[PDB]
Formats: sequence, structure tokens, C-alpha cells
Amino acid sequence: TTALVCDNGSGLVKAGFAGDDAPRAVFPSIVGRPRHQGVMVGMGQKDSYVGDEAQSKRGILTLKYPIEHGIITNWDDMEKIWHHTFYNELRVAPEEHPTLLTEAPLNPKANREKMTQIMFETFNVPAMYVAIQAVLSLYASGRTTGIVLDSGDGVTHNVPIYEGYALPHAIMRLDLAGRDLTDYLMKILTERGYSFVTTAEREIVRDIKEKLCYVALDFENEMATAASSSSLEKSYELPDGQVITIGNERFRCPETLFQPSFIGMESAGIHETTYNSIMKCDIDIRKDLYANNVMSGGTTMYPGIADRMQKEITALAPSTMKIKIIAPPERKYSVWIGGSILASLSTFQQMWITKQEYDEAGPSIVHRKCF
Amino acid sequence: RFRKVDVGEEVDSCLRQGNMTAALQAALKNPPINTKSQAVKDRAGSIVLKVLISFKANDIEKAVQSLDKNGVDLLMKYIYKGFESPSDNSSAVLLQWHEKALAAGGVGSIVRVLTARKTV
Amino acid sequence: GRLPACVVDCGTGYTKLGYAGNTEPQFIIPSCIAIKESAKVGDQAQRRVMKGVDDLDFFIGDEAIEKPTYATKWPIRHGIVEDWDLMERFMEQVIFKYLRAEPEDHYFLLTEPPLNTPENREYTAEIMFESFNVPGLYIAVQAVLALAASWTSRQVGERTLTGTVIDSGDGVTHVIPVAEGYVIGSCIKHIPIAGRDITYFIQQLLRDREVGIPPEQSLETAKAVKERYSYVCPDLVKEFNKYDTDGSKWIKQYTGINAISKKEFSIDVGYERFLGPEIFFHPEFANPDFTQPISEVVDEVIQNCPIDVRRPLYKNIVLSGGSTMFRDFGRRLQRDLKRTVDARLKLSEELSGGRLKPKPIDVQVITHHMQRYAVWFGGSMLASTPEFYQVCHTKKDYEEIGPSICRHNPV
Amino acid sequence: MPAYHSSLMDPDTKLIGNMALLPIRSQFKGPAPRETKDTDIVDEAIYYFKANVFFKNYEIKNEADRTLIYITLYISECLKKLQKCNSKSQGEKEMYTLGITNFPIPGEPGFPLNAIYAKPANKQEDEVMRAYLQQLRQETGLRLCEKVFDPQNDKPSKWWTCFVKRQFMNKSLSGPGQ
Amino acid sequence: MDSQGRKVVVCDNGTGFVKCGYAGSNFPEHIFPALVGRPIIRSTTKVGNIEIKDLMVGDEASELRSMLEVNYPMENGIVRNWDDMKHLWDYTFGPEKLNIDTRNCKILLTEPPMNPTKNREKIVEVMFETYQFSGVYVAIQAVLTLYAQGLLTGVVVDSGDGVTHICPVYEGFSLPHLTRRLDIAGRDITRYLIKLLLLRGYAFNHSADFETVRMIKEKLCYVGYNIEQEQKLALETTVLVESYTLPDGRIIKVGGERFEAPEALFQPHLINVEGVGVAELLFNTIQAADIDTRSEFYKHIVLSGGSTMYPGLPSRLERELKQLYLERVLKGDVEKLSKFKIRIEDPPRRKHMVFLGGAVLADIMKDKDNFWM
Ligand SMILES: Nc1ncnc2c1ncn2[C@@H]1O[C@H](COP(=O)(O)OP(=O)(O)O)[C@@H](O)[C@H]1O
Ligand SMILES: Nc1ncnc2c1ncn2[C@@H]1O[C@H](COP(=O)(O)OP(=O)(O)O)[C@@H](O)[C@H]1O
Ligand SMILES: Nc1ncnc2c1ncn2[C@@H]1O[C@H](COP(=O)(O)OP(=O)(O)O)[C@@H](O)[C@H]1O
Ligand SMILES: [Mg+2]
Ligand SMILES: [Mg+2]
Ligand SMILES: [Mg+2]
Repeated sequence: TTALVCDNGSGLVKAGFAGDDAPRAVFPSIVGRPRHQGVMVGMGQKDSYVGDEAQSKRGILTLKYPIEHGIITNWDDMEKIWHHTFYNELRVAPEEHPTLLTEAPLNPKANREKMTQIMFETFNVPAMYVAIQAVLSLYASGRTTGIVLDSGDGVTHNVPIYEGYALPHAIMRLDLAGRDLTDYLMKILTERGYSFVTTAEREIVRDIKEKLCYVALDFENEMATAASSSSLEKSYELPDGQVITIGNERFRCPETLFQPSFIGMESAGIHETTYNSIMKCDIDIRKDLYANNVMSGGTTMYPGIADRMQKEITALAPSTMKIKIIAPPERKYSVWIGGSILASLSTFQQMWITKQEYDEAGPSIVHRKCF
Repeated sequence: RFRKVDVGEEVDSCLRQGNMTAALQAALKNPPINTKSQAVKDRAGSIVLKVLISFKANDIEKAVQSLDKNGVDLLMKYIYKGFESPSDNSSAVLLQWHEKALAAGGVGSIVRVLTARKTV
Repeated sequence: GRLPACVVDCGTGYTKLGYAGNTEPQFIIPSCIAIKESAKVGDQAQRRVMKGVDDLDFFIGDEAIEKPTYATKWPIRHGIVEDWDLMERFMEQVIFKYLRAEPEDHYFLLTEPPLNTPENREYTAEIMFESFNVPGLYIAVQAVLALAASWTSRQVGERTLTGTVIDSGDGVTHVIPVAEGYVIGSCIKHIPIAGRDITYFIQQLLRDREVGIPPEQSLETAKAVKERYSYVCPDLVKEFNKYDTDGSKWIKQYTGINAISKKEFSIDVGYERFLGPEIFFHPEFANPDFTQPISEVVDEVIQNCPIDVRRPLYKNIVLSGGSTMFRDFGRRLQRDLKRTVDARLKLSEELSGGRLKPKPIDVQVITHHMQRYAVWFGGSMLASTPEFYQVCHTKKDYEEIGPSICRHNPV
Repeated sequence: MPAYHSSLMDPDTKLIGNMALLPIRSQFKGPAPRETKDTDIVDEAIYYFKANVFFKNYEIKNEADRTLIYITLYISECLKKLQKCNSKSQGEKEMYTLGITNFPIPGEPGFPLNAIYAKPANKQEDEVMRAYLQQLRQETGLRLCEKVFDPQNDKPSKWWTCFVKRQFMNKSLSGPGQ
Repeated sequence: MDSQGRKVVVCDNGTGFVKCGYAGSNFPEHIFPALVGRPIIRSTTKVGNIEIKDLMVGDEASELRSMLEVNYPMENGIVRNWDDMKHLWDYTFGPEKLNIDTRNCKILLTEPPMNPTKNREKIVEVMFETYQFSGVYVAIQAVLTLYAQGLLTGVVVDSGDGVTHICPVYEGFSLPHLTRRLDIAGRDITRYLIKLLLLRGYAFNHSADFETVRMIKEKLCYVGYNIEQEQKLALETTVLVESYTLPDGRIIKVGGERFEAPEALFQPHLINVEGVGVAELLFNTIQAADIDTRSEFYKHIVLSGGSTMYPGLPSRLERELKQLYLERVLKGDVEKLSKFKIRIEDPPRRKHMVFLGGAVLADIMKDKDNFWM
């Protein structure tokens, strides 16, 4: 009966029963296969770990992520994640429960089609639906209009919405997100004499990104002041007990979102991207979007990110408009909470792709029914 | 993964005429050497090993000596053909021609068998 | 199958025989074979080569240590088998006399010393499949079994599946790290110091000082004092000062029996007690060309292992094989490591201005009663399992491939 | 590696020559003055001797080590003679007879470590080397007499005589020959 | 040379070999290893009549290493013993070898890319605070290859003793973000060869021994062209076995280790390193580049550094790139591959930090050199 809400984003998988207020399980979408020959016959059985085991055993495992830039890249590993999700993490069998999946905009259609085929053929679900991740974030706010900004692990994208009408031509997307910010940190720590290179250690560099990095409110002032004193020189422990300590690297990574030329990409930053999308919207909508920027996704958690973004748009937009940024405290879960609300909605109970419709039309049905 | 997928790549009338040395002198008239043919090379040998087995040991000395230098080099290529699939005892005769032929031709007549790029 | 598999562990000092599933090896015997001898009837015309059935007059084990009329040979050296003729005669009598096993009807688990060359794994497989027609063989890494013996013995709350094992048997010492059930093959180290060279060092050290020891029995008494009186000391030069000042009492007496005359003889036992075990800590005492203390070889292993597993490896070091039994051998290695590790953290404190203090690494070195046969007991608990019978090579695989089915090794 | 290297090289001490000239505590006479503390380079070589001879490798960590390695060789030469002594009294006088022998000075040929010791350049070092290296030997002998002969029977004590066969990195102060 | 008559010198400061010459020379004048060391008495050796200084340095410390405890002052491109580092340069410019002996003549320095900034800055300190040099410059190690090769576009593969680098340059523009490192270099291959000979029962353990297995490596090792063919030829036949004479005259014999050791460059998992082999790390770099530039990088792969000398390495490297392009770009459309124009610049001269382009073509007299300030 009850629907399942399953945010198969890159980075962290999130799943749970619809109508619940926060996920029942979240774990990393990683598949870990052993990098040494399996030789302690006995307990050392498993040939491929998934999720929290793989994250824990990472010392002996070559971790890999099966979603790259929001595009599923290894379907056999992805199937293992879903299998892990249903039978091990939620402990509810799929055959009785319709599933709300969710996806980033402008993904290749082959992603959406095969994801559905796997759902009906392998897990044998009653029905399913594929919402775009941005509008789910708008539901979570209790909001009728706004410009959504999801910044995931692998995709950042803007979707503007007015009176619940979407504006497809104004949807725009950037393939820069929490992963490449981590890979850049994994370079600039070499300037200081550390070195992280193995796939397991990339999990440690992610950890320090979460705890120490912050967005500069005035980057050039921050650079000049960082050169003055050790006042920024925060310290952190590796699992080996080695101690590392960091200065201006704290903000240079977050700043990549606003200056993609650090990682050599030519696109404008998230601030100029947001404004560019509003300039594509119809003119009388614009005033109301400025009051309802809604941030979503973990990459928007950095200290001061709401203020920095407000400053940039306030300078860039007409000076009479009142720019405000909706940054919910729980915005890390915004996409999943939004799905939980949609899957409870009395109108939505008609919108499922029901099994017989796929049995009729095949995988292509997703383009008929889904947004 | 990637490294798996390789990239980078008339005689009878002379025999029964008694002076059968005149047959062998005639048997060397049918070399298939220059041709691309393969069934003919199987015919060419059979027309000669039938001759080689006919000789008495009183004659196998002169039957070599009466050849020219090309004749000996020609003969050695037929000798090394019969060794590739002997008859029930004919190796006993090829090794006896070989004795005489190598005496006349020396090891040099072997070397231009080993280096022969086209053959009977 | 119904009949149990055989587990035969062969070392350079001892071999350890029995059927799987038993709790304990059914024979412990020295790795010696006493072949028949002649008054130079073997000579330049032919050396040690037999005729008729003259080759079957030999014995192995303790049945071969004390026979007068036979030449004792020791086929295994540095763990590696050196003379396969004698080893094959050794294997036959193990099977058809000591084990009573029919090779054609019992699986064999047999042990690889982690140094050995692949050719020796071909030849050992050629014996069991082509000489004896064993239905299936498995070649086990000795260190991983030693860890499994600790694992099943130790309390379930700390069955970590993670640790460094030090396996100082005779021959060569292996230091091997296992993380969560996988051998980290890249980090394995071999130290040449072992029970034989400690014996030899004591033998020379006696023969220079204590002549009166009869040449037939020098080796026996050197082994006795090693086993009965020797200990790892607290500070090398401080013992020499104690042995000078209290020479009335740190000096000891050993009484031996003359094997030929049955007269007793006595020797004073002295500096032998702490030299020897300290060869593990000063390998240059016994070898020209090894020098890192065992307490600094084991550090390099963990420091080459992946960063996450490093601390757990320090928390669980397991001691294996007979030479690790020396008094205080654990206490000193733990002290040396602890003194190294927390000093290393003292550097990274200062490079961060004391701004954060790292959670210090605790180091543990663990001694457990299995030490004299943990390799076999691990082997028995493996070869009991129904899983084991599928990891083994079935005999047909030796037919379809060559003996090459044993070329592979996990290093 | 962890062989016992010389401890006494406090920089306030004079450092004449290619080796630490050091204040040899003795009633003999020489260029070096009298140490007053209970520890001294000859006592150091004696103390560490039983350990040092087992270490098959030995660096020169500082100038005082080129002294200590020579004192060690002479200590070995003492045992090579005292082992024969019939009693402690002979063990003293037959040791003095050794101290005043013409040992090869490190720059002289036939010294075993000519690669490691620079030549003494002039009389005011060479004659200092003759007057220092004897003052080492003269003292070093009288210290072993008191402690190689254990007091019960003036036997040369077995434990010391064990080391007669062992030489510090297999070098001999007999040089290429006596 | 300068119009003032001043000379100009290049030091590669190499992690294993210092390499020195004057500006405009097609050859280095002096190649010598960076060893610095102290005398040590050893039981296993007769002490000679040869005088050993209290600090041997350079070439002398290599020949007399049998008496010496030797250090490398440079590790993985970072100075790890700064005092021996000073003493190595103090030897380089002294009366011995490259006797400039003066402040007045200029020096070029070469730094690896992605170098911890303090390492660079201490060199720039001591060059002006100790030698008081009149002229210094620090050049991008990658560009010096293309100057010597006479090119402006291409991807530089730069496997030294300490670290391997890949650095694209496109028509003289530095593309920094396409830099990559692989932590496999000549030193790790040597230690891995030690382990392979340890299985064959030869023990090497002294610091003096490391130079010996290096000399083994340089003369017997090679990179397998078709690794399956090498394995079959090892298994089927004996010809790979070859002798070597150690210093003491032991006639050791080495076999398939001749190719199993160098192979680690293409298979880092044979060593503990988890990553991709040089060919695939090179391919991923090109594939990350902006789409039109890739067409030229495939035609201008450029090799540098002594660890690229292994027989057959250019041939092996070209094979893995062709196969990678077939697998992942042509998607197995095999017959199309005749269109894939790829070329590797593998010039037999490959101590490829020669100085002609970097000095004389850059300045006879100019405001470019940093100067006392
Ligand atoms: N303070 C923080 N807390 C948690 N995650 C953070 C924080 N700062 C940055 N992140 C990053 O956010 C990313 C997680 O986002 P995720 O929930 O996967 O988005 P999506 O699921 O939509 O892809 C990770 O890269 C994580 O490191
Ligand atoms: N009490 C003891 N103290 C120290 N070492 C011992 C003691 N008893 C036995 N040993 C050592 O244990 C060895 C027993 O063989 P072991 O090393 O266990 O097997 P392997 O022959 O496979 O190495 C003996 O050779 C001896 O070196
Ligand atoms: N002909 C050769 N074959 C194989 N390896 C070589 C050869 N010549 C030098 N090497 C190796 O290359 C390394 C030194 O290269 P080099 O370019 O000098 O490095 P660096 O400049 O960083 O010191 C050493 O490992 C050396 O053994
Ligand atoms: Mg999101
Ligand atoms: Mg053993
Ligand atoms: Mg270099």
C-alpha cells in the first residue's frame, strides 16, 4: 500500500516511507570491491560490499560511485544499491509498494527509461513515478512559487516555478557540485605538503570539506587577511593520528562554486547562473522569484553561503528589488521531504505509471506520464 | 580491460628403357617451383620418389655424379620432401641418396634448401 | 566426504601431521630423515644413488633422530624444500606409515612459506597429484591460518579479523598484515633471523668459551639452554654489568649426559642467556647484512598499509611460531613500538602549534597458548569446513592444465 | 646502528688532533690533563666493550669515536696477553711492558684504519700523538688488571677470556703483522 | 653567452641525478648521483688505503659507497635533508666538476609542477642568501622538454627518479588543471626489483646495495610489448635468463624479473599504489581536455626522464593508447582505427632538460632573470 520515497541522487542514497518526516535510511551510493585477493577463507566472504560496509571497510576496498554527474554509469552496481536499499536498509519488499524515484533535469532519457525497466522487471513494483528533483524541493518549503537551486554531489541546477507552472526554457544546469569541490581540495592540500590519492582517502578529504570549509563573504579580503596571520589555521586529525592544519584552503574550495575557472570550467558561477535564469523568465514573474530563492542540497550547507549569494545577486539585480534567500535548516533533506509530501497527496494518487501501462507501452511510457 | 583487445598487427618410357638414369635426368624437367600451385607440388614428389626407389646401389653413385650443380640442388629439395612422410621402408633409400648427394653438393647444397623461398 | 582431510604442515624445524577437525596435531616430529649410509661405496662413480629396494631402508621423525647407523639429512631450509628426492621419501612415509592415509581418498591441505618460489609449488603439486593421485590439494598461506587460530580462540568481543602476525618459526621470520580478512600482500616483510640462527649463535658462543662439550652433542645442548634458560633482557649493557657484579647467581649450570660414554658433563651458562633473543633486536650480531631491529621492521609494515587500517593493526599484533615464546619477547617489542609511535605523534603536535592533541595509538602484542602449532590448528579449522572442499583443486584440473594450477600465489 | 658511541664530547673540551684528545685520568704523564669526574674515555671503552665487539658495523659519529675505536683495539690486545698471565702481579708488569711498545700511530703505515685517520701533519702533533697514545695505553692496561683477574685465584677470568677470539669489526692492532 | 661574458648554468636538481652544463650545450658536462654520505666501518670489507673524507659527496660517494652510509637529500622532489642538500650544491659549484665557483654567473632551476610551495621558496632563499647568485630563474619543468624538442603543442610525460608527471601544453598555453601525477618512478621500480630478487634468494639490504640493483635495473630490465608474449616466452623457454656480476663477484642470475619489474608503470596495483597505469592516466588527461585540443595531443606525446628509457616503452605505450582509443572512442569499430593518427616523440636523447631554448633563446642580456632581488 504505502508508497516508498527514494532519492537516488549521487552521493547519498535516501529512502523511506512516504508521509514520514525524515528519511528512515541514508547511506552512500558506493560499491566496494576488494583490492586484494580474498584469502582468509571463512569470514572474509563478500565479493562486493555496498553502502555502510564499503564506507567502513574502505581501507581494503576500491570504492566507486555508480552515478556520475547524475547519470547512472554502472547499472549492475546500481541494481545492487537498490537491492541493498529495499531488502537490507528499509527491510520492506518491493512487490507491495509503489516507488517514487527522483531525477535531475536534462538527464539523458535512456537513464529514465532503464531505471523504469529495472523497476518493473527486477523489483516487480506495483507502480512508480519519476519526479524532477527541483520541484520536490519546492514542495518541501510549502511554497507555490520560487526559483529552486539544488546543488547535489554531482549536479547543480536551477528551476524557476511560478504558480506551480514550470518554465522549461529557463531550466539551466551546471555539472559542478560537491564532488569536484572535493577533487579540487584533494589538489590544493598538496600545496601545503600533504598527499591524498587513493579512493579511500578521497572519503577523508570529503570529511574535512564538510567540517572546516566555508564560503568567504569577501574573498579578496579573506585572501589578504589569511596571509597576515595563523588566525584561520584550523586543525584536524587523520585516522592515522597524523595532524593536518589548514589556512586559506578553507575558502578557496567553496569559492569554486562562484569562480568555476578555478577548476578550469568556463561557465559562470552559481550566482550569475541564478540571475541568468531569472532573466529568461517572463518579466512580471521576476519580482516574485527574487523574493523566493530556495536553496537545496548538501552543497549549500557551507557557512555563509546564503549571505554571500545574497550579496552577489543584490549587486547584480536591480537595486529596488528585495533579494531574499530561503535556506531551510533541513534543506539537506529537502528533496526527500518533498517527495514524502507528494507521495501523500490525494491528487497524485492518479499520476503513477501503473503496471499495466508499462505492460502496454514498454519503457517509453515514462515520457508520457512523467514530467 | 583495454589491453585485452590486441592492436598493432614419359618417365616410365625412360625407366623401362633400362638406362633409367635418363629417366631421372627427365624427372628434373617438371619443377612447380615458381607457381602458386599446391596440388601440383604433391604430384611432383610422387613422380620422383617412385624413381629414387628404383635404383640399384651399383648405380646410385653415378646417378648423382651425372647431374650438374643445379641438378644436385634440385635433387636435395626432393630428398627433404620424402622425409616429411616416409613410406614403410623408403627412408632406407632416401638416406642412401642423401649420402651420395651430400658428397657431391656439400653442405652448401643444403643451405640453399634451407633458404629456398620457393620450392618443389 | 565422509573421511576427513589430512592437514600436513612442513617446516624447516618440525612437521605437524593429523586429520582435520581434531583440536590439536596428532604428530609433532622433527623434519629429519635418516638415509642409509655406506663406507664410500657411493663415490665419484655414483653419489647416494640406490638399486633394487635399497632405497626404502630409511626412517623419519624421532625414529630418525637417534638411530646410530644412518646419516641424518634435513630437507627443508629457510622454509624452502632443497632436495625433493628426500622430501618425496619423507612424504611417502608420512602418508603410508604415520598418517595411515590412502592418498587416493583424502583431500590434502599443505602449507606455503610466504617466500617460496613458484617452481616449488609446481613440484609439490606434481608429488601429490602425479606421484600419489591425491583427489585434491590446497596450498595455504601459513600466516592467515595462524590468525584464524587466534580468531577462534580469543573472545568473541574482539574477533577483529584484523592484525599483524609475527611468525618467527625456524628458517625465516615473516611479518604479515591482515586487514579485515584480506592479506595486504604488498606490505609483507621477511626477517632472516630465526630459531636456527639463534641456535647457531649460541653454539658458536659456547664453543669459543666452554670447550668440553663433545662435538656430537654441541647442537643438543645449545638448543637446551636456548629453550630452558634464555630471555629477552631490559637493556643490553646493563645486563653485562649485572652479570659481572652478580656473577655468583646470574650464571647457571647445565648438566648433560655424554651420548657415547654415558659420563655426565657440566657447562657454566652465562652471557648465552640474553644474547640470542636479542638477535631479533640486533640482527647484525648474527648476519652481516641485516640490521633493522624487529621492533622497527614491524613499524614499517603498518606505515605502508592503508591509512585507515594502521591504528587497528597496532591494536592487535599476534605472535606465532615457537621462537616467539622467549621470556619478555612481547614486553620489549611493545615497549619499542610504543616509544616509536608516540614520539612520531610528538612531531605532528609541533607542526600544528599544540593546537590539537592526537588520540594516541595504543599498541598491543598478544601471546596465546596455540603458538607451538597455530599454523596446523588454523589449517584444521579451515579444512573442516564444507567451503574448503570447493577451494581445493580437483584432480581433473591437474589433468586438463599442467601442474601450472599452482603457479599463482597471493603476493 | 645502536652501537655505543662516545658520550664525552662536550664542546667545551679541547679537541687537539684528528681524534678527541681527552683528559685521561692517570698517574702517568702526557699532554692530556686530569679528569676529575668518575667517568672517562678509558672507562667508557672498558664499560661498553662487551657490547661493542658484537656490533659488526660502527659509524664515526664524532671525533671522540676515532679515539674510542683505538682504545677498544688496545683493550683487545690486553686480553691477547693477560690470558697467558700466571697471576695478577704478572698481569700488571707484563701489561706495562705492552704499553710502552711502538704501536703504529694512525698516520703511520701498518695501522689498520689509515683510510679513516688523517696524517699528523707536524712534530707538534706527531710527538703529541706519541705522548698521547702511550698515555692511553699506559692507563688502559692498569685498569684491566684490576678487573680481569677475579680475586679468588688470580686466574685470568673465563668470562673475559671468551672475548679473546672476538675483534672489533675484525680489525687488529697487530696490523699486517707484529 | 652573455654580452658581459658571464656564463649561465643549468642544474636539474634531480631527485636521483644532478645534471649540469653550460647554456647552449647540446650535452650536460657532468652527470652524477646526488648521494651524500659518511664513512662507516664494516666487518665485511677490508678498509683500504684510499682516503675517505668526513663527507663524501656526488660521484665519489657512489664509487666509494662500500665504506659509506649514504643519504639522498632529495626525495619525491621535496628536499628532506636540507643540510646534505646544501652540501651537494656546494660540491657542484666548487673547484670540483662545474667550477664556476662564483656568484656572478647565472643559474637556471627546474621545479616539478604541483610542488609544495615551501620547497620552491627555500631554494630561492639559499640561492640568494648563500651563493648570493647574480641571476636565478625557476622554470616549469614540463616546458623545458618542449623547448628542447622544439615544439609548442603536446603532452609531456616526465618519469624521473622521484615522481612521474603528465603535463599538457597547447600552443604554449599552460593548461594547469590537466596536470596529473603518478607516484611510480625509478626509485619504486628499484625497490620492487629488490623484492623480486629476494624471491630468487638474493639478499640486498645495505644502502650501498641500492645503487647495485639500480645498475642491474638499467642494464637488464625492459618493458614487455605484449605481456602475454613475454609470459609465454618465460614459461616455454630459457632465453630470458641472464647473468650479472655483483661487486663481490657473485654471478647472480635474473630472469622474468627483467620485465615483471618495469611492468609496474602500467600496473600500479602490482605495487601498493591504487590508480591507473601511465598509459591510462595519460589517456584520461587527454580525454579531459577541451574537445578540439585532443586531436593534437594524440599526435604530440613527448617523453622525458630516465625512467622512460626502458626498451620497448614507446612501443608498449603506443599500443595501450591505440587500444584505449579503440575501446572507448571508436567503440570497437576496429577497422576505423586506420584513421587514428597517433605519434609519440621518443627521441633517443632523453635526459631532456637540455638548456639551449631556456637560456640563450630566452636571454643573452635581459630583465627576465630574477637578479639579486
Ligand atoms: N555541512 C555539511 N554536512 C553534510 N554534507 C555536506 C556539508 N557540506 C558539504 N556537504 C556535502 O554535500 C554532499 C551531499 O549532498 P547530497 O545529499 O548527496 O545531494 P544529492 O543527494 O541531491 O546528490 C556531500 O558531498 C557532502 O560532502
Ligand atoms: N621454550 C622455547 N623458547 C624459545 N623458543 C623455542 C622454545 N621451544 C621451542 N622453541 C623454538 O621453536 C621451534 C619449533 O618449531 P617451529 O618454529 O614452531 O616450527 P617451524 O619448524 O615451522 O618453524 C624450535 O626450533 C625452537 O627454535
Ligand atoms: N638506460 C636506462 N634504463 C633504465 N633506467 C634508467 C636508465 N638510465 C637511467 N635510468 C633510471 O632513471 C632514473 C634517473 O632518471 P633522471 O631523469 O635522472 O631522474 P631525475 O632527473 O628526477 O633524477 C634512475 O632510476 C635511473 O636508474
Ligand atoms: Mg539535490
Ligand atoms: Mg614454521
Ligand atoms: Mg628529473
